[PDB]
Amino acid sequence: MKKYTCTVCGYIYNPEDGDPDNGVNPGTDFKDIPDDWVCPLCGVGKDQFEEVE
Ligand SMILES: [Ga+3]
Repeated sequence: MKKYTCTVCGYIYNPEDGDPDNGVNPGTDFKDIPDDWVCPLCGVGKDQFEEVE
């Protein structure tokens, strides 16, 4: 699974770690994160994230 970065603040979503404090468990692909989730550091939506290639 690919990492995704918040293009507003630089936070990296790592699917190995998830974001468990906000209900995203380890092993969750970015696409399967509920679409109302926001960047845990800066608060913007998923639509400001881009795949890390
Ligand atoms: Ga951010």
